[PDB]
Amino acid sequence: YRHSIFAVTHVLIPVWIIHYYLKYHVTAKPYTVVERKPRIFPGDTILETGEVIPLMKEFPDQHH
Amino acid sequence: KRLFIIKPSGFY
Amino acid sequence: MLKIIIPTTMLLPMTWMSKHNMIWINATVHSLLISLISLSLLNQLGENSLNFSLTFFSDSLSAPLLVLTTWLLPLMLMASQSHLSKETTTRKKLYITMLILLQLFLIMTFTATELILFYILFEATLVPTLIIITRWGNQTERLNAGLYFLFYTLAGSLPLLVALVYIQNTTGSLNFLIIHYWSHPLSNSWSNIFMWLACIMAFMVKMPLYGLHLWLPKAHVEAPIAGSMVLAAVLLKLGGYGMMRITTILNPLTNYMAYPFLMLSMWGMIMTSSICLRQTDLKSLIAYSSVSHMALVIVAIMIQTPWSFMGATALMIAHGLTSSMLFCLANTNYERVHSRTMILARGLQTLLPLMATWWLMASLTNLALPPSINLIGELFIITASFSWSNITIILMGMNMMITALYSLYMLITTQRGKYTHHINNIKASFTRENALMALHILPLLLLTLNPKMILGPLY
Amino acid sequence: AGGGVHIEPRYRQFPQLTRSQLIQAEFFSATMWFWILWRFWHDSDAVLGHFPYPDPSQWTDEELGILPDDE
Amino acid sequence: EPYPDDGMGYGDYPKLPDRSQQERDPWYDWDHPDLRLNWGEPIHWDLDMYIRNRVDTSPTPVSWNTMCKHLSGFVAFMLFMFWVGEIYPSYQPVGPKQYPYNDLYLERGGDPTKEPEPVVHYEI
Amino acid sequence: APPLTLEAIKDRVLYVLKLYDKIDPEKLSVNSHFMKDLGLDSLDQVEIIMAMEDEFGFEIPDIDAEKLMCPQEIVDYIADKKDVYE
Amino acid sequence: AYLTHQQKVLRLYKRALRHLESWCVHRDKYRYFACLMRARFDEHKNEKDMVKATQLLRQAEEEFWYGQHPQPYIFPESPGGTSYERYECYKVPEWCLDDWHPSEKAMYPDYFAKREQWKRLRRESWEREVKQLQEETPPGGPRTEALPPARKEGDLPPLWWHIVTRPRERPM
Amino acid sequence: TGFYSKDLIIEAVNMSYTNAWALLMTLIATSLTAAYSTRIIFFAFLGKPRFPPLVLINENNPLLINSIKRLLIGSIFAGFIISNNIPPMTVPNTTMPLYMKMTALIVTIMGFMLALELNNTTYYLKFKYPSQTYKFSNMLGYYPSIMHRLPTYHNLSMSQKSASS
Amino acid sequence: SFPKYKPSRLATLPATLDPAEYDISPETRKAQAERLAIRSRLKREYLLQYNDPNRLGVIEDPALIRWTYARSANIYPNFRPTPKTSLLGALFGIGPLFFWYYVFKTDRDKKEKLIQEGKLDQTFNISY
Amino acid sequence: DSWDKDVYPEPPRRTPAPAPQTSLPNPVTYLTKIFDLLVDRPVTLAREFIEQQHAKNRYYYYHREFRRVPDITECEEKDILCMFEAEMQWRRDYKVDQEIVNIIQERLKACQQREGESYRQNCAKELEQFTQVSKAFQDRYSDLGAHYSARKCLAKQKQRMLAERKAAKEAAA
Amino acid sequence: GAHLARRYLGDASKEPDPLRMPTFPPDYGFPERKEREMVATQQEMNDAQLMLQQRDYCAHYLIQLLKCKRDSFPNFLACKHEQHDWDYCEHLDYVKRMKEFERERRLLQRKKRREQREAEMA
Repeated sequence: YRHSIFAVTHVLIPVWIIHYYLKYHVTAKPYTVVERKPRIFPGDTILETGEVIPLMKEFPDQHH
Repeated sequence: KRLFIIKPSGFY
Repeated sequence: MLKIIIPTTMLLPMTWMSKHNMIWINATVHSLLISLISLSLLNQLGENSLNFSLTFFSDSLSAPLLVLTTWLLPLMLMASQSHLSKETTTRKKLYITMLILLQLFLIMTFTATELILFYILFEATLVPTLIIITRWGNQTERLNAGLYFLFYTLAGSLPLLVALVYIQNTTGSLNFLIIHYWSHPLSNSWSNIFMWLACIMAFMVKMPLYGLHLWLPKAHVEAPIAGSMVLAAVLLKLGGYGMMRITTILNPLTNYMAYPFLMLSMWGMIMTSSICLRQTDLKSLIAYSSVSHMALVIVAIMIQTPWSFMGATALMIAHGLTSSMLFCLANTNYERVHSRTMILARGLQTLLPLMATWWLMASLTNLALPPSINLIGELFIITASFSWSNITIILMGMNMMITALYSLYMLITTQRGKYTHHINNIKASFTRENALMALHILPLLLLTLNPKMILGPLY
Repeated sequence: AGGGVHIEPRYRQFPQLTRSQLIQAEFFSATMWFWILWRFWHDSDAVLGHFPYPDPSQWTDEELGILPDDE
Repeated sequence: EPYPDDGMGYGDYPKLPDRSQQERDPWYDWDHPDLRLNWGEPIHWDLDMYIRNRVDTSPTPVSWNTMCKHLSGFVAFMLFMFWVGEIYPSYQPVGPKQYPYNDLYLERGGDPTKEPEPVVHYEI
Repeated sequence: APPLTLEAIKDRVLYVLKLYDKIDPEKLSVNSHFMKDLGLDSLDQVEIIMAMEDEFGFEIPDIDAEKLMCPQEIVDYIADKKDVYE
Repeated sequence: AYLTHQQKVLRLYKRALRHLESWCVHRDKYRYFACLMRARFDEHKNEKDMVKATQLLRQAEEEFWYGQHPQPYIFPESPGGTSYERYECYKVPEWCLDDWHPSEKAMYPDYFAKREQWKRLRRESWEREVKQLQEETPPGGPRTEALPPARKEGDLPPLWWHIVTRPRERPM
Repeated sequence: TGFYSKDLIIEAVNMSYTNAWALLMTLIATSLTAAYSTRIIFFAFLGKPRFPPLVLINENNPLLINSIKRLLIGSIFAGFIISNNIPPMTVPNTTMPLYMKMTALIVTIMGFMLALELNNTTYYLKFKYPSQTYKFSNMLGYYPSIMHRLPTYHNLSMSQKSASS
Repeated sequence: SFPKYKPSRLATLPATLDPAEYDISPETRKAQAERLAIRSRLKREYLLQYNDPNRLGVIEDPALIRWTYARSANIYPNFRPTPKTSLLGALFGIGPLFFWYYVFKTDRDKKEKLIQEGKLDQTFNISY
Repeated sequence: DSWDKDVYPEPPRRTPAPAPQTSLPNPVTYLTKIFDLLVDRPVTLAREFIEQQHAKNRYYYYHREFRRVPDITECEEKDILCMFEAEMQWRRDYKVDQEIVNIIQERLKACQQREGESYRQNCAKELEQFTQVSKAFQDRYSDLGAHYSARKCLAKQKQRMLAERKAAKEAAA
Repeated sequence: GAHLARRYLGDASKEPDPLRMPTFPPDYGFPERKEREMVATQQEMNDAQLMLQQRDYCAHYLIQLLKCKRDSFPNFLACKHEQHDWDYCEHLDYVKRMKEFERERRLLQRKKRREQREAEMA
């Protein structure tokens, strides 16, 4: 009971308020939350468009 | 054993 | 401005017609009500000023000062009613009348549209202030303090009167708006050099400029607590406000005429901060710290940048609140031990815990700890000075170091260590004293949420 | 004394010990030593290096582009 | 013994030994134990500078001049050796590190219109 | 931390003394004068004071230590300093 | 007023032994070198004239200053220790109990009854101890900071209040 | 935990175009950290009890044991977990001489052994007055003795005599 | 002997190293006794007021008032313009002012010369 | 959204689709499912309720339209009314210029964070635009002082134009 | 190392200058000198968001390692072949730099030799 009350009142309510604030007020203005774009590697398929990143050219084949 | 602790008035 | 001025005037008949024991209650209630009304002046415009009538106007520079004055009056009343409890009814009413007269004069001073009207209202503030200091001060030194304050101010002000009437005869107007819109460049000649000096020296001695400051320790120390409150909080700011108003007719003469004053204040902030490290009188230490912050304001006004003016405005507001708080905190200990010597009553945190907390807050604000508006003003002025010349960072950094040292030194010596053995009359803090500190400190911190309200018209 | 007298103080003598403290200290010292041994077994390269350091003096002037002194 | 009459405003105030409060006896029963002061006794002109929160004049194991010499010599020797190690730096027997695409001309912010002077590395 | 009683102080004070070779344990008493009864000198008394300081973990100032001529004065001093009343 | 020769020799003995202990650390080594130091002090134990005894003391003090430990061991609660004056922030004076609100005091009726008993004791005994101080202090005032015991039945030692009622070493 | 940063730091400083004196000083300080760890262990834990006879040693408290335990597990495994979970934010030093690869281990072992030799000497029945290097190290290079007395005295003395009077 | 300890202003001579502690004359003994008597008289005077049950307030200390008066109000009544005071006043009051004026004026003249020839870049200086 | 995409550009967002090369479950996906259950859905519901209240109490505010007035170049010397209106227009224009510079600096900061390690090359356009707009703003409003005005700004422009014309004439030779 | 002693307490004109080398043309005594090949394109390095100093001649192994690290989460133990491939490529690059340093030194010594022999006869 102590831990559930603490969890809701100290984690769930604050995260509710913060998520509401960011989702509907902060991000209602440009450039407020700007996220560094994910690294993209050869082979990768882009979710949005659906394109497949080409694979790198054949490695010059250094052998250990 | 408990002793009386002298402190200033905290009432005000 | 009449919806502010007339209620303040009505404080006098109400004070004189109220019962002997309703004096403080009535004055406090209705001065707080007037301060509530003065807040509506903070609704300012981006470009124009609030030009009510031909004789009064308000802009972002004078509105925070007006709010500070109207707020200071009730706090004055709470601070005074302790040491004036044994006084007669008529004499209490006279003290309240002096405070009301001072507030009314300050209110009209900060809104006067004409330079000569500003001069008369700014000179009128001398009379109730001098009366307070010399009649209700505690020591024989209050008389000499009154003479110093009076004659320093007047030796500054009379040449300003001559310069103002000369300007009116040559330009045709002393109206602030006309003066701004019809601004003429000031040529380089002995005539113009002395016109500049006449226009500047009164505000210089009022702030005060280092070297012209010897009246301030006397006056702020010898005065009763309400007198010290107003002298530190609003009366010093008359020099800065007037300097900001009148520098619009002094260009480009200010480019080189400010060098002696810039040097004086930049070094004298160091000098007076160092003096604080060795002051044995608590009230004198608090009085001496005002000189350094006002030296920063002097530099900011003399370099004439938007950032410097913003910083100077914010610093004036923050210093008013903080210096009045510090004077009240010293006065609470003075009313217990009947002495201003700082090492008399030591280790007070183990006797007055919440008062020690108030002391820590006041010291922190005097430290200019971020994000307080003290720090905002100081930092803006420091950045503008750095642009003016990079070498200014040496002196201003030294000053903030020394300021930290003496602020925390005062805190440590008064609050920390071991209590004095033979001082057995440190009664618990009254609700009135705690409320005084709270009403000093709470609006100071709330201003951090809306800093543009005290950043002046150049924001 | 008061409440909580699980370890009674001793005069001029070695203190009273509990099994839990000895067992935990032994277990965690053993854990640190096992971790060092296991990691050394699996990652000798982090201590000894992975690849041989070459010897510059053994490189032929033709593999290095140093022509004889008459070119 | 008063201070000398040299126009500095000391008056008749006694010139006491310039000894910090930290040098006072801590086992004595002072009226002010923290300040190590007794009621009614003459206060040194420099009391607020010689309090235990502040300048200490206490005798030291090593004499003052010897400490100054050792500290100053240490600092000067360190500074000189740092300058020497600057003019005699440590490094590895390697040629410069090589990057492609003209030492990353574009990636480093080079003007995409002006053609860089080719920087070519070779299979040694 | 355990408190300190008068009997504990007396016991430890006598304990330290009984481990001093210059004192006779069967002649040692809480009222035995270190100089007169036990025949010591004040250097032995200095050493006795340092032994007490090490035993109880605190310092006895030399102005006060030089007056503790008897074990009982030692326990009285420790009791006064440690605020033990028993 | 001053320290006698014996007193100074004893102070130096104690200080030198403590710094020797700070240097030696281990108990056997300290015991060995402490007996050697005591032999040094016993060498001139019976010296005829005090001029060369004082010269020996001067030489010993110069040697001590040269060879002292830069940081000797300090007992934690002794001056200069790590726990020195750590408990001053809790030592509230006993006069603060009078300024308590009547609702704070009512939680401690027995204690404040005992306190009233002590206060009545102090108020009653004060006059006959100022008297004793007058009757015992020779003309010209006191010459030593010593104070007398109570000499007759029923009286209390003069100026006893702040010694007897001083804050405890671990008050709060 | 300290091996996954500090060892790489020594490797990088040995391999860089650096001030030679700074390299030598950081290597010597790497010996001295082993030396002072040896001092702590040798005097606090090894040897014989030197504390007052009333033994109050009691480390059996769940709060103490558990907090120290959590940071102990951190001190054992945290380097390996964080090293392998962050991406490569640098280029590695894959090829260095063997005497340079073991430099940090060699200097810390040297510090350990020399401190152990010096600490064990304190058991000998010999007593010698301290050298001047010991005095410089123990009194912290006399930096607080000089710089907390000279500049503060001059500042405060000026602040009274010239600034105020 | 051993290497001498040299006293300084900030690291003074310890009492045990002071030769005067070892050559004590009978008049020195009488001086010490008189000092003890003065100290005991002051201590007795303080302790009488301190232990008084019917004293409330602060025991006023004449030494403290003398100290605070000498440091504030006695200075100008006893100041004289002498070569030392006048030289020191000129050096410490006027010296730093003209020193800093020279420094700042030189810096700002160099800056203005750079600005006039456009040799000072202010590419992103739009806040002043 | 309310802001216009052209004034506040952002490149087309390109995320790689998930490419698991392991069998161990991804803790992030489950910590996000729990987030969507305990966090996102309730606040999302609380927002539909609130925007449902705001939908049935709809009311408006408008952008304030200022027409243009003659500027300070058209004011006869000492014609106080025309100077007042021109000066108010100039101060409004100055505030709008400050906000233009603010928009461009916003773009620059956003690009620097967004491009990650490749910002030096990938944000050349925003650095160029900031350079241009900051140069123009500097020319308009720098060194005027705390007591700036349209008159001082115009005098600075005339000084700049006299210098420019003289430089052009001497370069022509 | 021994190169530091050879340069400082010896003849530094016989030892390479780490700031200025190579000072001999790369085709001197190196016929059919082959330019190093890049695998990873500039765009691939850009969208992999490689740190600029990481964008060296072995950066394709770095990109492979980064991709596999992302695709092995939370198995931070897997993707260990990729790290070794990148490390070995970096090691080969470092041997190339050592080779360049040694070629610089053996050409500087030979320069001194050639000028010295020429000055021997006249």
